[PDB]
Amino acid sequence: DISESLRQGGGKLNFDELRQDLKGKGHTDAEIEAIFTKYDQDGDQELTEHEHQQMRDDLEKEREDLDLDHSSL
Repeated sequence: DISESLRQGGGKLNFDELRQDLKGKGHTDAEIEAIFTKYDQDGDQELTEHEHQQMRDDLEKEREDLDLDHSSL
């Protein structure tokens, strides 16, 4: 979605499919694997249609207040 390849370029975001968008980016996949864990919208990356149905990236919008305590984890 940030760049436009094809389905990944505008549609759904996946780890392995994210590569489609940024194919050639990264040295090792583990580096990308590391970043998605905290910084992906759902912290998943390999997501199909959930993100797509929103049409708008809800990650960018920090509408909800991230509290200190979030109950468990």
